[PDB]
Amino acid sequence: RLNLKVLHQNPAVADPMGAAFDYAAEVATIDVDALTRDIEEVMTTSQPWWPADYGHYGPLFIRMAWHAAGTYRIHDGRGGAGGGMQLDKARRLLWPVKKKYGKKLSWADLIVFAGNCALESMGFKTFGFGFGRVDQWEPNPDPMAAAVDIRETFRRMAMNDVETAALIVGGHTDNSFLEILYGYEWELTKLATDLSLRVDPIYERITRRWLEHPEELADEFAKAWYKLIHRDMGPVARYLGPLVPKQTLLWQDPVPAVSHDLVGEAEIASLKSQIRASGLTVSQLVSTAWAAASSFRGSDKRGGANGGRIRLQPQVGWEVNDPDGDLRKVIRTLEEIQESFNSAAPGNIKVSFADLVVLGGCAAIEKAAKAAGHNITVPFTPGRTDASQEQTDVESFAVLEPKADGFRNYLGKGNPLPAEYMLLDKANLLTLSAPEMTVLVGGLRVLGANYKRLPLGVFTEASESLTNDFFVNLLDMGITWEPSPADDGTYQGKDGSGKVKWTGSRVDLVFGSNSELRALVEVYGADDAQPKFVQDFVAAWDKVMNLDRFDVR
Amino acid sequence: RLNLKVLHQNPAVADPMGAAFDYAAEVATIDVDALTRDIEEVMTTSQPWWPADYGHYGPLFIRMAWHAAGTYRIHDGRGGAGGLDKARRLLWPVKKKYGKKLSWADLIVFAGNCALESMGFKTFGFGFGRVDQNPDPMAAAVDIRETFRRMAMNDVETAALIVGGHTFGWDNSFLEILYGYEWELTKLATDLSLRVDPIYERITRRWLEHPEELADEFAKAWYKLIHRDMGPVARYLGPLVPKQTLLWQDPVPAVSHDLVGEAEIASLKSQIRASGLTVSQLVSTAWAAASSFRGSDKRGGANGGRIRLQPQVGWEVNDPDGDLRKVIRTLEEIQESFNSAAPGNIKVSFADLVVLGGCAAIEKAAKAAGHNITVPFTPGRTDASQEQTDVESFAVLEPKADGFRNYLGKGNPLPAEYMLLDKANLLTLSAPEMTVLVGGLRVLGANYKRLPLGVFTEASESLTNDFFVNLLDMGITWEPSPADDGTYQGKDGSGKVKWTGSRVDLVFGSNSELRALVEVYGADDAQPKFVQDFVAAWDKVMNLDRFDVR
Repeated sequence: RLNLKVLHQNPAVADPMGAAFDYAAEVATIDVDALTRDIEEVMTTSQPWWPADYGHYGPLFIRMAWHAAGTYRIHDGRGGAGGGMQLDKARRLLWPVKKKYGKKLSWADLIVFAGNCALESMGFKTFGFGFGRVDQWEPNPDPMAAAVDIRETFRRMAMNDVETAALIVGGHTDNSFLEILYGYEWELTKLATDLSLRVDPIYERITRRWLEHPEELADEFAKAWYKLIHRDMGPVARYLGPLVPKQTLLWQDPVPAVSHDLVGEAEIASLKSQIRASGLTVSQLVSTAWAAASSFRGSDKRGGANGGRIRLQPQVGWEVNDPDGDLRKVIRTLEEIQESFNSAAPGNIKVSFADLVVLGGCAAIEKAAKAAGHNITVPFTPGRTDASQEQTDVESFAVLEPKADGFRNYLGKGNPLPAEYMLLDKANLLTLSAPEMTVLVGGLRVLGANYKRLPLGVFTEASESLTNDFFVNLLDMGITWEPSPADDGTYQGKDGSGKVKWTGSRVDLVFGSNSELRALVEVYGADDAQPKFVQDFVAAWDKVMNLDRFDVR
Repeated sequence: RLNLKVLHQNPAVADPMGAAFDYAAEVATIDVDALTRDIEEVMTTSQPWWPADYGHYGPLFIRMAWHAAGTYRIHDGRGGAGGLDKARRLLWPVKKKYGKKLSWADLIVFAGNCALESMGFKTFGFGFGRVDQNPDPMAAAVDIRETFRRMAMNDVETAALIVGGHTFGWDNSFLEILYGYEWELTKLATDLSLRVDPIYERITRRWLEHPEELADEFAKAWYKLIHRDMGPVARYLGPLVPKQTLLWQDPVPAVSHDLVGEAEIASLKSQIRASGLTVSQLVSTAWAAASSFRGSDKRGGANGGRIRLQPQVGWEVNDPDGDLRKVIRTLEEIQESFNSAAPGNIKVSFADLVVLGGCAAIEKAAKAAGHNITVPFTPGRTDASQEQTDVESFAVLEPKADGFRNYLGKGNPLPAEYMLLDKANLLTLSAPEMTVLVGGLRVLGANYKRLPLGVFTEASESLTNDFFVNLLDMGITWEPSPADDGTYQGKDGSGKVKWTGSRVDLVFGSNSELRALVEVYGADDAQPKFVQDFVAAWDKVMNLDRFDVR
């Protein structure tokens, strides 16, 4: 069955720090001016065990950082240098450095910085560095064939055309063997892979030019290495330490900084009133807010709602974010509201489109809950900005596309896992525990967010009202579930009379037929457990909205 | 290698109830005078989806509360009721009205008990509080007695359980027909075991003559079966719990005196530390008393103070030969000196003095290290006499292998580190607490027979992280491989043996998942962190069996 132990991976009980280890006020107090000297003193020595290769250990740590940062696979984001644990007899050699710092320098930061310092101290000038990789708590030779193989194995790493050549040349070496590769004939016997640069015509547009402009090789290799070790770290607000560069690069998905005073509380109330007074259905605002804030990968920290890219080309064309029913009308209405509030702004208070998307989501939930008999307030922390189309990298936002969304009953053709391990994977990416997954599924089914507004999972008698009616009616035993005669995957449920009453997908009934999920649904769908469900859903929704805010603080 | 995910089982993140919800304050506020009516209304019906019985679902919920309570393995404690999916769809109309105030284990077991009580019977009592996550004349007799001794049942409760279970599914129709006409199978025949085995028959004939005694014996046997792994009598919630206590609960006398606090604690700590007792004696005694606890059936703990009693003093791990008699005599003398000469109606019990000696020894050791701390101590324990503890029942709590005391006895089903992992799982200790407790106990001096296996400290009797600093040191090479077999040794670059280790010590310096939790306490600036976390872990271990304070 489902492995629901993946949702609570790396809990706070196995963390030897507990609750007072914000890894941003410690490493910001690091002494980089002296840590580099300690690294140099450790690396430029021999040891009885593991004897030195001509002294310097620079090659060792450079190849180690490379083989630890080359695991990042774009198709799901996991890998990189900041995750897992990728020889580990080095942790018995870098220990004389970690001993002097301890909790102010995680193992990932120390290993990657050892590699970077080795590069810096072997006749080079690297780009920059940024600490903040938290430590996981489990720490035939054919030219064309080789060329296509390296192109594919770096395309999975998101290295395109010039970073591939720069990385290969630098790793094998700012020219020291480029002049070797053009000096004479080359033969073979029982390495010629580097000849792929000399053979492949796409490489020749840059590689042969690099013989005349060696400084270009150095610059592009510095940029390629900086990309290589920082690809699995996130947007540039987790980049801690006094080493980060002063410029931002287009592969980071940059967002403009705030140039306007953030909205207070009276302005929040006025905007919340102005949104739900424009004639927007709750199923529109909630769907748009979830769409903007459920394209987030908690492994590569890339995506999220910040930047407000749901109106941009990469994220509006997706079939999940159906741009035919309502994702142009909603965006036009919110843009008009933003312009109206910006023009007659009370002072220097301005609202950015990402703020309005998340605010529309929160106001829609508040209105639905107020219509459900309760009186709740959804927390909203402003500060998001809007990223222009020139800063979105249309070709990069093509893997964040959800091939299958579990909270919206979207199931695209061609899926690896049938219909509910993809929901588990999505809930793992958003870093959602099992109770939060269950409460979010229930709230989104009841509110109305299903793709194409299908009635697959809407168990509520009267929609647009945040109640636990997806949980009460799921456990009801007056209805029996059998696969539909039209075998599309639906599980139409019939009552005791013999007429069809509800209709479900594999997600709803895997909540209703598992063991742990059944226990959670029984907790959330009892009698006199509506207020608990409302509070838990508001907390889960706020966490989802603010997922990509703390690391872009 | 090791599976460190077993230590953090059932975290607080997967609990939908939050960290502010306690079962005791909720379930005591339900009225069992109406839950019984709801259960009876649900269990007397015919749901179309589930083919009902004649007219009553009872005979299916006794057999459901039995097979969910006859899986209690005494050898480790796991199983029982506190640890079909078609009944979960039938008892829902009852759990719906209650929800948070009635866990599934309590509801299913209480449905079984109510069905038994409503089938012409008068049961003993109930306590809520179970949270949720072939010719064989003698062969059958020996098989049933073995499979019921695996659940710790006597020779009278076995017959009572068999007769009752075969009756409810007094009437005594299972005994009158047992001897009616040449009753013998010539193809049930397992029931002949009572009719052939002399030990069973001796009481079975009396029951056939004294039917009224069978009702009492079966009531007590059923009460034992239901509440076998629920814990001491202080965990029984609800208004149904009986007013008497039984010898299988490991009862302790109630407090009949005031409780020492905040000045008598200081006086007793000074008197303990001024009696000429080594830190390696007080810490070892306190750990021995408070590390015989099974966090699966909640049986054991320091409460009751049985370290001086026969079941727990004879164990080889406690080592009664060298130092467990001098310590106990000294603490008993201190108790007798502080009881009679006490200022008023204030008194101290021997279990309190054992735990207080442990805390005072740790305080003295830490003060010798260079810090100045106070180990919190919550009194309340009492002393259980010898007549209130069973020699035969406690023979299974004996640790055949202790990892924190570096004790490894013959007959090891698993290597020396999986036993440590299982022991730390029983005490409900997370991985950081396991590592810190191992380091602190090695440094303080608690090893069985005072062996220098794992003592990496240059000068003992000082609570420091020197077990962590010297373990990660790479100036020492371990002559045998750290993961093959035997006891290792540490040799420096000069070829001279410096440290001596064991398979339990050299896992916190060779396991990539556990060597990460020794680089947090083994650092340069992480001495006070280690001291504070060791005090927290020691307090958690001491207060494991304090169910009357929570």
